[PDB]
Amino acid sequence: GPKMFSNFTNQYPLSKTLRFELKPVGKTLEHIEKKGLLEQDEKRAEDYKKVKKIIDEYHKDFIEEALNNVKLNGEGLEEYYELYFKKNKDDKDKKKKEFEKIQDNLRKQIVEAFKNHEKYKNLFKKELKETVEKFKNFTTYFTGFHENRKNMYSDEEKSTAIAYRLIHENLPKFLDNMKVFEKIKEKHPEAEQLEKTLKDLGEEEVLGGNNVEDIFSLDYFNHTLTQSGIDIYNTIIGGKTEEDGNKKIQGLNEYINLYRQKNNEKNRKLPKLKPLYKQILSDRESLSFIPEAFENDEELLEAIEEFYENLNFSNNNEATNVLEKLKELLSNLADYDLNKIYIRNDTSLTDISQKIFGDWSVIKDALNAHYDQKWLKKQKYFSIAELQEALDSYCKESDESKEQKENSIADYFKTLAQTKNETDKKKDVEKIKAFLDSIMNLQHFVKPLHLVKGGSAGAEMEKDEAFYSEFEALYEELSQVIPLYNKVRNYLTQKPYSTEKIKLNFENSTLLDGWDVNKETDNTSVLLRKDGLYYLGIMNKKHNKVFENIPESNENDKCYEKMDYKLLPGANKMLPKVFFSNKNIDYFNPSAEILEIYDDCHKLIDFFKESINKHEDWKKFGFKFSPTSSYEDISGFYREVEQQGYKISFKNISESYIDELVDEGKLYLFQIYNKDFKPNLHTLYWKALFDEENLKDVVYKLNGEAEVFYRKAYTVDKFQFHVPITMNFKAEGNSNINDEVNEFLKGNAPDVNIIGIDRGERHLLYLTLIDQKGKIVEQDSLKELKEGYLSQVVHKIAKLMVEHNAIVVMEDLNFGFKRGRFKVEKQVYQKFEKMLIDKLNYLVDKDKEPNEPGGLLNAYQLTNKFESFQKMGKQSGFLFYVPAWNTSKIDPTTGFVNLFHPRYENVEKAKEFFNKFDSIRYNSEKDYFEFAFDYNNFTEKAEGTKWTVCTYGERIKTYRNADKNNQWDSKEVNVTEEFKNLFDEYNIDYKNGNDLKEAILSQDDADFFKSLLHLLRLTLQMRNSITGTEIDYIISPVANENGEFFDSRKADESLPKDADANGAYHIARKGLWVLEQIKQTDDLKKVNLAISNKEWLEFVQER
Ligand SMILES: [Mg+2]
Ligand SMILES: [Mg+2]
Repeated sequence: GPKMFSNFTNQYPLSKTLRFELKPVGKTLEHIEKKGLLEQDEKRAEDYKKVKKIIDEYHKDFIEEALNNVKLNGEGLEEYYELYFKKNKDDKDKKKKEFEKIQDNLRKQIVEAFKNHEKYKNLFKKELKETVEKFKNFTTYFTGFHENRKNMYSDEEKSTAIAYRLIHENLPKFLDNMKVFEKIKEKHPEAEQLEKTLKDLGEEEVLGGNNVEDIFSLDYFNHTLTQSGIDIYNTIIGGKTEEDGNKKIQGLNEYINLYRQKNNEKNRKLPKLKPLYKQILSDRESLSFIPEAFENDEELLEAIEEFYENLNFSNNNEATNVLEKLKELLSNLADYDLNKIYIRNDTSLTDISQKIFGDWSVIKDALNAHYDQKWLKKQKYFSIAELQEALDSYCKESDESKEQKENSIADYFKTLAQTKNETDKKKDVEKIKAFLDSIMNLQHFVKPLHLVKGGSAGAEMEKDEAFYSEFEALYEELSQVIPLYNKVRNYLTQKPYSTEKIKLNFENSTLLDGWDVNKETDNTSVLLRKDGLYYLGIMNKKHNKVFENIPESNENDKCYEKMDYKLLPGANKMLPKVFFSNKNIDYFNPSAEILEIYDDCHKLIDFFKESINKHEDWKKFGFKFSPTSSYEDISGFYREVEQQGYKISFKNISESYIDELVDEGKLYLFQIYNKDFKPNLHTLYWKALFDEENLKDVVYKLNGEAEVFYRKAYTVDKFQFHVPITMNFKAEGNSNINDEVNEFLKGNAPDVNIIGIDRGERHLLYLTLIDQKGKIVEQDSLKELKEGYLSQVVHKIAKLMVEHNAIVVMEDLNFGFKRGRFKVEKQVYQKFEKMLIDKLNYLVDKDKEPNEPGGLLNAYQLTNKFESFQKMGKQSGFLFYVPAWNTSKIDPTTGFVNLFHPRYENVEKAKEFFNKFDSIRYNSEKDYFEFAFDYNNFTEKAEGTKWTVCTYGERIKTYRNADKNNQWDSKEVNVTEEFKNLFDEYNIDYKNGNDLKEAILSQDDADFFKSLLHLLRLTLQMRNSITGTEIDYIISPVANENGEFFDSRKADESLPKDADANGAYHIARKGLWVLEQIKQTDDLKKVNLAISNKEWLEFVQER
């Protein structure tokens, strides 16, 4: 259709992965249910699991034997306990680092007795009792498992290290138990429940060789190191089942839980005791007991109760209640200095913005408009004082002239700490989830004040002591939810089934099989079609030769159609392997000193061409080479050998034979079918793989590999099929079409339209297809919600392209700033951009003729591949990029923009600001005030931009942010009448038409200039919207050279009819500058396409 788009048909090969649903046919369901998947691999995996279990048992017994000999005196824990419970590490970092060094020394002492002990294990013998004497072998990756076990033996300060669990994680629990016991030692003065019932019962195996207090001695840590020590500790701390089986002796926790006879306030809030953790503890095997998924609800309840006790505690040894301590500390932020407390620059600044002001973008514009202008020198951490200074002057978009912010950040923190709900204090899943979500909310709220790692991109200047020293130690006690919550997300949400992957490989019909490359047979599968429904034909590895020497039996029987795949892969790597690198080279007789190594290239190509005719199967491809002695470097010729090698032929096979095969069980047959098997593109591509109009000149190629996905739980329900195909297989390597798109854009620009896409404030994305003369032609747009929308707007963009002969001008996120409340998140726009280029990479229309320039066999390729390049222009074919900007505030008729930036400040600045205006006159004939000025005195503009702002009126003003005292209410305000009222109130005359600058420059009242600046900022406010409704129009204060004022409500269809279409019409208008630059350039290989706010403002303003 279009003249330019016709030439962009075969630009570069593309790769896709088709997705289909398979339903088993006949006995296949029963066979896959009973026999399962490939049985040899299942048996190999079972034997591997058995030998791994044997190895794990041997490792566990060796570990226990080695740990049974370690002594405390040699380790040195006796002097380590005092340093551990001295708790002085918090006060000084030197003590903490000394403690860490001592811990490292102790862990080294622990691990140095592991490797060499007990013959260094005999796992090497097990690598070579029936399952270990002989097995499947198959050189499995047992080296990785051995390395993992060695790292588990190591001391790399990881969860796999034994010493990490025994000193870093068990020992704190031991010390906490000691500190509890030294206070509750008198819990059993009668000693009848202490020794008469426990010391003789729980130690029957050792014949009572120890006592209850023996475990409560610091010098007997070595006893609890072994698994038996942990077992006896758990039995003595939480009861034992006993040999009787029904007595169920109560543990220490139950013993202290009977303290309800002391109902006074000093008996409750009892901290639950901490049983010691045990490795290799599970129903079958735990492998050091990583608690990533737990075992049952019992351990989950134990962990939840443990954290609940650790958080609230009992207000002993100072206020240990983290919930109220953190609230008080945050409420104390105002007193602390704000010059050194830091705030994260991440998305948290949005959440702070939404609470203080109600506008999620107030803070983000304030930093990027007043603090700094370059790339802002983006740093990771801000400061409280800098944020307060920036928010103390942010142009006051629409609010009271003076805002009672005071210490806004500190007020926000202290109000959200305790005044947010006043309900911070609190087996069922509902209660646990509510508690975890409340802690999630608290942690997210307190996260901005936290310092991430150390020295993050500099900053990290000397912080205050009295606040940050407390906060860093306080946050870690509360940050423990983030991993623990994961366990809840990992245990309570688990699927009973598992997703398994099978790799398929369609059987090539060439003589390549077995001759040169037979590295991996995988699961060779065939492809069958009967009446238009294609099938998948997986065959068992035991019966690969079923489809060989099949004579079709007799005729007159119904026949399946079977594909005969013929592919020649990797011509450059495979062709010289057969000819003069292996396979009886002396038969072909190349001579010519084997062409040296691998006009010499042309001679080698001629030798290849003449030797191909010698081969029998390779001749059946019908090779049609280019004329001899016309090639580039030999590799290019290989392309032809690879390009003409692929061929698909369909033969007939007896249906009765196939049915007998599927009944026996040698053939897993799955019917390939989508739900509508609405013509999908994937169905269109699949039916074009075996199309007669496609196989004469291949455009779609079946790669050869495929994956089938199922939902094994011994029953299988869901089946999936992933087929990677190659589109535009016989396509020239003309990638990066930018060098050719610009040629046409220079050639025939006067017929090119432009499509502009903007992130609106009301609508997500807004389009505006403008002509070459600035006239709008058509304005549109209004995992399941966002993806469904982005898959519909992309279809409209890709339809307006070919239909209206237009180009697309998008926005570049990482090269600018958007000063507004754009409704599209960064992660949603960055995926719409990906889904737009992917749609324009291979754009095909079903209704078009297959050979038409936009049909199936000739598909538009309008953009290059999705590259991660971050440059100035980044022109992707016909899709241009411009720096992100808030273009909605520009006047389409004359390009006027509000660059005044007036705000209430000291009276001297207000007096000086209004002296720069040329006139403050009052046109009584048309009844509005005319501010005549020039932008040179206000900014660094071109000095030739003399405007005339007229107070036309009918503007919408937003009061404030909260409900009643503050209010989001928006009032339609008559600017002219308000100006007249203000001037009449303060004894100023304007009815005579005289200049009002002298009178304005005389009044010294602070309130008068406040109202004057508020009204002047109202007049220049163009984009004004009623909150919660669809009233959003662009009123223009400046003239139009004919005594007219732009008004989107009264505007015709040539100009934007909405305040959001003005943001998309001024992005499409940026594209016009791109077209003019392309037309007015002479390089076409190094051409600038960077939009700068200076040059484009001159461009629009000459309209
Ligand atoms: Mg925009
Ligand atoms: Mg906009």
